[PDB]
Amino acid sequence: HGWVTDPPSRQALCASGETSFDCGQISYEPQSVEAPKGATTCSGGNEAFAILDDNSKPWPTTEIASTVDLTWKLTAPHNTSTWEYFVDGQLHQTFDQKGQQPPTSLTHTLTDLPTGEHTILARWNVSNTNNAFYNCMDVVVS
Ligand SMILES: [O-][O-]
Ligand SMILES: [Cu+2]
Repeated sequence: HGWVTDPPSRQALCASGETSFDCGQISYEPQSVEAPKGATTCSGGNEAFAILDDNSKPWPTTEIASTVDLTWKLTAPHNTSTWEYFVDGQLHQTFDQKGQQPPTSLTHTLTDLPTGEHTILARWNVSNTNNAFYNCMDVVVS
């Protein structure tokens, strides 16, 4: 269990009261967006958190540079295979944790992000279950 706090993920914005709409249950447990491996959606297909896939909502965006430090908060630091970062659904960078336990505060540096409005999907793959955690971040790169 864990989520991306900076730049804030969709679930982080719900939990921080930064959205102008009610997100429902996700606002109380941003760490819990768990679903089977292999998805490329913001909820991972976890039906309890389908609001995270709704692009019609006025999701806030964060202004960032083309190289950015991204920070996770993990409440339960499961042994991890990879952290995968997608930009608009296409794989951009992978970090290999080698099946080890990560720190509960973890920062990764993404580079060469395209300019303009994009959605980054961070997929955290757990090495000893069939689940991943899914975090979308809406950003404007300049
Ligand atoms: O706890 O996954
Ligand atoms: Cu967990």
